[PDB]
Amino acid sequence: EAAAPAGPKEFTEVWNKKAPSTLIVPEFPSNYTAVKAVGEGQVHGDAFPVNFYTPHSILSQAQKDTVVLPGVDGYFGVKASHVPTIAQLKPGVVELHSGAESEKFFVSGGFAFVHPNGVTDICVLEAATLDQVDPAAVKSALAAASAAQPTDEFEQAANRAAIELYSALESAVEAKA
Amino acid sequence: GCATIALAGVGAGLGVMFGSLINGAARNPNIAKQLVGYALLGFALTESIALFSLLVVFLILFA
Amino acid sequence: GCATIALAGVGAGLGVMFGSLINGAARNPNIAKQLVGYALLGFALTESIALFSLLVVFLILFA
Amino acid sequence: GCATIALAGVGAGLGVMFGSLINGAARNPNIAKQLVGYALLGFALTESIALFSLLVVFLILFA
Amino acid sequence: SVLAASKMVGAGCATIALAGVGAGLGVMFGSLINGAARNPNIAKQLVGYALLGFALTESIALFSLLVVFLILFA
Amino acid sequence: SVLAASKMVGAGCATIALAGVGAGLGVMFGSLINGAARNPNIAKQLVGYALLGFALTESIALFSLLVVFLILFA
Amino acid sequence: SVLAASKMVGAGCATIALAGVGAGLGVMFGSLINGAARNPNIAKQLVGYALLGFALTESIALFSLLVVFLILFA
Amino acid sequence: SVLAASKMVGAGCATIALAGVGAGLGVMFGSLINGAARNPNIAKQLVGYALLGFALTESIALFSLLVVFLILFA
Amino acid sequence: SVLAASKMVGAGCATIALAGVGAGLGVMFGSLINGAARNPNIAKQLVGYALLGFALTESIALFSLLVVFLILFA
Amino acid sequence: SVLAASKMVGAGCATIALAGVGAGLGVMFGSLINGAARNPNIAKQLVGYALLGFALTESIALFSLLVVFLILFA
Amino acid sequence: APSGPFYRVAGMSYLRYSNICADLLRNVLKEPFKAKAQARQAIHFRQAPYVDGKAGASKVYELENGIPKTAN
Amino acid sequence: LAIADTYKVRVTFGQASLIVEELIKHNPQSYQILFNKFRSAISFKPTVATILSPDLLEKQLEDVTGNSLDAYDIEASHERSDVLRDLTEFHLGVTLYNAMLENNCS
Repeated sequence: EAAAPAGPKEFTEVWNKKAPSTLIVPEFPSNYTAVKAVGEGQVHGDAFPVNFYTPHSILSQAQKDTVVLPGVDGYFGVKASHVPTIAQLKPGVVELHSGAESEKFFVSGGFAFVHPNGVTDICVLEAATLDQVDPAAVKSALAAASAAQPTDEFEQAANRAAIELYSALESAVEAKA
Repeated sequence: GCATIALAGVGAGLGVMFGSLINGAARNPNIAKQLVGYALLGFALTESIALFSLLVVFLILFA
Repeated sequence: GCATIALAGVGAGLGVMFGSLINGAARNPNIAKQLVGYALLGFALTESIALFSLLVVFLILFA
Repeated sequence: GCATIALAGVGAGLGVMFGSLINGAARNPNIAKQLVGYALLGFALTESIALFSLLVVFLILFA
Repeated sequence: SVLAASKMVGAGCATIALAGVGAGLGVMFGSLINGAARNPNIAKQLVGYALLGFALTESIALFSLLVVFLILFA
Repeated sequence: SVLAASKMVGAGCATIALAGVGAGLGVMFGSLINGAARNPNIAKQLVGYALLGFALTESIALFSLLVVFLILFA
Repeated sequence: SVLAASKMVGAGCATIALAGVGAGLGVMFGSLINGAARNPNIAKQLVGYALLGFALTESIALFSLLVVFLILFA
Repeated sequence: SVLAASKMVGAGCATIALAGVGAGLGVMFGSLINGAARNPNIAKQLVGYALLGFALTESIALFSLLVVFLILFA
Repeated sequence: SVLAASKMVGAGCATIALAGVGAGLGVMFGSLINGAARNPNIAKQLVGYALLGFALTESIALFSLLVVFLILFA
Repeated sequence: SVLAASKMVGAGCATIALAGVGAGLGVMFGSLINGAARNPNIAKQLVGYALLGFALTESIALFSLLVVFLILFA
Repeated sequence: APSGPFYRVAGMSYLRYSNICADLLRNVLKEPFKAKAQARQAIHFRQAPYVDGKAGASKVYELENGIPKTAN
Repeated sequence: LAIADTYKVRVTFGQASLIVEELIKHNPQSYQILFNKFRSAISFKPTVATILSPDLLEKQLEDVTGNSLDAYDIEASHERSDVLRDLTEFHLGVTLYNAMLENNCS
């Protein structure tokens, strides 16, 4: 079941025998990272790296010793030697703990992994903080959203996503710390 | 005294049913108004068996 | 003696309900009052079986 | 002797509730200070059923 | 001699309330294993939570024990 | 004397309390397996937490088997 | 004549702890399948821990069998 | 002749232990299906663990029949 | 006629062991439904394990029926 | 006429195995609802397995209904 | 016939679904940040099927409000 | 398929996800991304990023004497084959957005 032992190690020796000699081998995205899952370490006690990403910015890359992830089965917290997991997140609040401090970011979905070396790397789409979100427009949008139930199952899925996102955003902004 | 031990099963059933309603409201708080509307129907259809046991415990003492 | 055995299922059902209240409260802690508002609804609705099993004992002993 | 059997069911309910607390505190430990407060509420609220079994084992002995 | 015979027959049926208590300790400690398996960095506080549940539900087992001790000799 | 006959009946019926205790130790030692399946690097610590649960859930088996001897040999 | 018949009728119903022991061993050996189905390459260590759980949960069954041989022969 | 008569109801109350072992094998052979539904390619070793968990809790049912056949005609 | 009456009440107390196979079979056939709802493309192997588990846990219901037919007509 | 009353008492005790079959069919027809809420496109096959599971556990319901009439009228 | 989550049985991919969720997070943002949120939301591209290698028409996307929630 | 007029206003993840789902209308077992990795203002060494199909090739390539993806605890709603189906779409969209943004500044 491993008939093609692929990797960045093998591609050069298969590529050099077909491309002309003036061409160097094309690089790989793994050569722009140093932290993997197989490379152990990255704990050294309690503080472990959280890599909280989004497509247009990086809101965190430092080490925080506790991060809770609003997973689709429920809000769950991540510790240093946490279970290696791939977790799908429902739209909720991500909070980053490194001590007494908590930065509260409401994310709009996206997966969040825990790798077996002990780095978590949250992968969300739109990471708006809970300061710049108003409690006015969300009820004005869900009140129109909670009425229209059309015959489009595609719009049924869109309405269901809108309903869960607006309800979780209201419940996450009204109960702030 | 022996006929009314059947209330334990409907008690332990309704405990799991309202536990399921708690975890279902913890899934999504939007559809809770249909979760309760299904849950009280299931509670009534289990109290059917509870009152079926009570019917025979009243039949065995007074008839 | 044989009549009050049915509180075993009532105690186990309430333990399942109030363990589910913990696992639901830890699944969304911002809703940790509405879930208790559902847990007390299920508790007050399952004590009908508890008063059943507490007055059937007094139906046979002193009536 | 046959009256005190309901203690097994309330003990199983206590154990599943105090196990679901460990599950809920392993989900997110920061709200365990509220989960333990809800578990002592559930514990004292099913000890109502436990003592309602523990007084009927006393009421038929000396009364 | 039924006066002290029925104490023994009632005590043998009275001590069976330890069964659901032992089942509760078993499910609580199995959940303790799963809880220390999800995130082991709290597994001192989670085992403290397990003892916190354990003593409060062994309280009901010693309540059954004083019931079965109470009808045996008093 | 049917006092000893009821002692034998009560010492029989006393040992059904190990049913739930066996079910509890079984579900705890089963939860061991998928717990250590979740993270194999905390394997020995989970077996240690299982033994700490075992040596406190066998206390109910101790409580039952000293009560069956208080029935039989007292 | 009621005494050696009472030994029989007591030590009959003394063995139904094996129901809960079998239920615990069944849920343990089913959680063994679920844990070896989660991560299949740990299937030799966890089956050894399941054998440890079996050999420490059979202490309860042989504790019941010690009483059912203690009633019937002592 | 209640001596050979109460052994019948003793064996009848003895074979109650043939319930929980069936419940344990039910949850075990259901967990085998739910584990073989995750990864179908490990199902040979999972059934090999299922039969080993069967024969190690089938011994509970054979012990229940052993005490039953010990009390019926011995 | 305590023999021919104790045989009937022992048969009545002996057929309560079909509860545990009646719940183990139910949860096994429900786990088969859930495992076929996970992935339908192995709905042939899972029923092949389900009828095997039906047979091997029915074996305990036949233990109960055989001890019933032994304490009824022997 | 103690056998004619003992048949009624045992026939009461014979049918408490119907509770386990009721709980098994409840947990089967509940996980059928969970499976039809997992993927609704296969709501016509899982009921097709639910009917054979219903037949194979109503088998054990009628196993108990056999012996309650074998002790009543045979 | 598609068996999975609620968007997949409705035929919706994860990218369009999570982009719908991100768009509706942007739709409830504050107007100092909601105006620049439309800058990172505006979609201007086009595509073209190629039936032979040069032959084919085109399809344009000039949506400035976000990802199409309607059926594709 | 040919996509044009891609850097008109700017590059958005909606646009990149749209091109990704256009590549997902066709059903391969692999993907190859050819773009110029922006290393410096003087050097552009190109990269080939690769995206695998979930049940077709991805868990098959995670297989050494068994599997290495079973260490990850799947925590989604549905099972692993339907969370890898979404993860490969998210991965193709992310690496395509990064591809056409690296190539734009290159």
